[PDB]
Amino acid sequence: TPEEAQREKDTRISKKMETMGIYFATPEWVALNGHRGPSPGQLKYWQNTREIPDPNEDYLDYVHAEKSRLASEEQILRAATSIYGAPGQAEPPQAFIDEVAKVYEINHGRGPNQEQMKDLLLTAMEMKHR
Amino acid sequence: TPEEAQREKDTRISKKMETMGIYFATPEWVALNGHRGPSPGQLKYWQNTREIPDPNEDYLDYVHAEKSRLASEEQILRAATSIYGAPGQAEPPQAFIDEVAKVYEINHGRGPNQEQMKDLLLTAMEMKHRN
Repeated sequence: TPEEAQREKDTRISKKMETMGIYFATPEWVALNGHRGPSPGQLKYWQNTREIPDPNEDYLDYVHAEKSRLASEEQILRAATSIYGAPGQAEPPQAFIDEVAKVYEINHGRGPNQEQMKDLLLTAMEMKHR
Repeated sequence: TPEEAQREKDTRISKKMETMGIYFATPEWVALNGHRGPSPGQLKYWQNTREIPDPNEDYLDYVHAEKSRLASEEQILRAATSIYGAPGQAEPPQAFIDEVAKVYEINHGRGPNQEQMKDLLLTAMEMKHRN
């Protein structure tokens, strides 16, 4: 039974891809990719663009591409807690967390540079006073 | 002493500046700015770079530029809840919120475009299917 067999193989590959954080790799997408997993080109494309990669083109321009630095609210929160330097290592105010996340947004998903760090430190020094 | 008067006028300008969310405009920075608030150029520089603007430069090259659209974690959360389409204003999983925030990070602080929206919708369909 090739229909149920390949359907189940697609669901197994897709499940293994989904647990790996590869969200676009649905069972349907795996089936359209030739019942096969995503290529490094498609994977890198999704990692750097968050656009669904076309299932049957291999994206040979993305195979050797640098993983785009992308930060999670959790990483932003950790960096904000470290920069704020709160007494008792406590979470900073949400306004400072928003400022740090906006800094990450300005840097295409990267952390603050040494000039943005002076701004974040001055903001912390002004917020812990107020 | 006119110096303490100037200090108090600086501190009042600084209070009005940060009540508005303009954080860099400390009393000290206002005093270094010529005892006045930030110019539109300085304010554009800080809004677009989050770097402290030099206190007496006019940053005109940023006057004729436009304000970068940034997003807060609250705006990210609202966009994630709207895109996920949860019944009853229910928070999406933190993985989907992280996906939306990473989309925002790719766009220099902007919202998702059409193709990133289709990706986020497919991701939502898979997260509601598995959960």
